[PDB]
Amino acid sequence: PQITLWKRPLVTIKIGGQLKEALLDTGADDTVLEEMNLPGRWKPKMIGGIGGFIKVRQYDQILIEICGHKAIGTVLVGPTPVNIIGRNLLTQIGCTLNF
Amino acid sequence: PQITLWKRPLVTIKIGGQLKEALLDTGADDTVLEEMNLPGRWKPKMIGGIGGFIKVRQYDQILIEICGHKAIGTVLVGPTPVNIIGRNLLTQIGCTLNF
Ligand SMILES: CCOP(=O)(COc1ccc(C[C@H](NC(=O)O[C@H]2CO[C@H]3OCC[C@H]32)[C@H](O)CN(C[C@@H](C)CC)S(=O)(=O)c2ccc(CO)cc2)cc1)OCC
Repeated sequence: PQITLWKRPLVTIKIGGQLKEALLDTGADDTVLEEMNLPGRWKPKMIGGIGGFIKVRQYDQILIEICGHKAIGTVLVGPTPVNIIGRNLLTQIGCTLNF
Repeated sequence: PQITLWKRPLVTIKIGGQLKEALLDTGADDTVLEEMNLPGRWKPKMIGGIGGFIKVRQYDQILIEICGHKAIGTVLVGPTPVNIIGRNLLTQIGCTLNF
């Protein structure tokens, strides 16, 4: 598909058996999801953006389905205001910017 | 062009007659550039990100050239960690997401 940018590029994702709405974000290196208690090991991390840093839990090799396209990678979980799909997963679904 | 996301989508921009590097950021509503001197009126504004809010200077109807494509729109200037081109200007240059 093609997604115009008049509105936020929000799409449905499937993760850890749950459906959620997330932002396709070319400005995020990594994927940051709202608080959810996913099973398995995790490592503490701090990620910074506008306004400073927040503490997140880094889970590795997490599967996520993004509009029917599967991707497997690192997911950071924490008090993010929005579910953010970053480049680590956008690359796997073949997403590009075009103008 | 078509820009893949294996690397950060950084491009050269031209603003106020100066060249800079900026990130094409589909997760940003607005365009926020690091501290710099622009001519003309500006108004104080606040914008929020992953880590909280920052104070910026809002410059309206600013000419900016992004990877060779012209835009005239709002530019916020302030303590952003990196220059980000948001949707307000990405739409003007005809940028879309595709997978
Ligand atoms: C708390 C109240 O904030 P809030 O609810 C908004 O919440 C939001 C918070 C974040 C975003 C996404 C970010 N966009 C953003 O900063 O945009 C600003 C300017 O345009 C406005 O539009 C939306 C916000 C304003 C950006 O795409 C991605 N970032 C990196 C860039 C900064 C490059 C360093 S990152 O997320 O920091 C980040 C860092 C590290 C990792 C791990 O690799 C992953 C993600 C969108 C909405 O309301 C406020 C309007």
